[PDB]
Amino acid sequence: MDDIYKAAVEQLTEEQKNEFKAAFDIFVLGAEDGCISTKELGKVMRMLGQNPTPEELQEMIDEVDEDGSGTVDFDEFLVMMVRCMKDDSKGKTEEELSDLFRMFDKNADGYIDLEELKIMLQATGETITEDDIEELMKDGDKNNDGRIDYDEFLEFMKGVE
Ligand SMILES: [Ca+2]
Ligand SMILES: [Ca+2]
Ligand SMILES: [Ca+2]
Repeated sequence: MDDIYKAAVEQLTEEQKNEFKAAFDIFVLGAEDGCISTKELGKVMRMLGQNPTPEELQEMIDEVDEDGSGTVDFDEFLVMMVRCMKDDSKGKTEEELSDLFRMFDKNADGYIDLEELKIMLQATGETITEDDIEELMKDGDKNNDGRIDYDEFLEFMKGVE
């Protein structure tokens, strides 16, 4: 990978720059020149949704910083917001298909039934009839409990339609 930390920095968009300039201008509150030591960076972590300690950020600055002064800069800072993917609990593949569950379920009954499936068919431009709905729960259902569920739609989305 041609520079994984400097790539995002050197490749900054003008839209995210106007947002970092303000967020970065607050992290330097109390400092002298306009940077962040460790306690000032604690506010940067709280933004995502975490309250780490100022002692754990110090060891993280020497790995991102490229000078050796013991402080973060407008450049070494953006690097910290690049190594963390945009997903703390989510992931991919099996996590990307779970999104269909929302549009598939309507009242959180498990997944879809004879009345809920009518919405998943209307979203598709394909022509749907009454025989296509009764067939959806036929092979689409493995337990035949009356509706479907994430465990069933998992294989149903393996290229069936
Ligand atoms: Ca530095
Ligand atoms: Ca439902
Ligand atoms: Ca079932």
